[PDB]
Amino acid sequence: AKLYGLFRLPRMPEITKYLNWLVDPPVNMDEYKYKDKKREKERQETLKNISLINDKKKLKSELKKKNLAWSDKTLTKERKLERKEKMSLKRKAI
RNA sequence: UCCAAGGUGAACAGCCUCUAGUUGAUAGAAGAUAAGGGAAGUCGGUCCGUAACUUCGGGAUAAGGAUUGGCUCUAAGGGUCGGGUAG
Repeated sequence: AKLYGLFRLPRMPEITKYLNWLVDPPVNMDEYKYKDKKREKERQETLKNISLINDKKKLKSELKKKNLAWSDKTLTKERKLERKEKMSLKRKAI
């Protein structure tokens, strides 16, 4: 990454598992200008639509959750585990 | 010789009911258990607590909460248009 001049490790399975900001004072992407007129307005439009695309991805994630292998059973198991763990989280302290 | 509902049984079975048929058969009155001994007899004694898993399609392309951008060569990857200074 230092060879290529990058200042942030791209999100990869390899980076997360086998190994962020290379430049210690981080730089925000909001003030980073594309310098190309046609794509600058597209970037600003996408920035103004951050919450909408985030919610689209959230709904996609929920629908993927409900379509996984025996999802209702998984939610049931999460319910049981959460109840038991949150009961022990106070029963041990008391 | 023909037709042939459902539920439990969760082992053909048995039990109960739906549709449909019966109330026929003179009427009234008034096997089980057992203390102690133990053959002394006789011919002859499916349901409560775990964990991993686990079904169909569509998807190709390394993943699928995150900052997605993802190899080399190899047919096509919607159409079109547009290039300077001087005489």
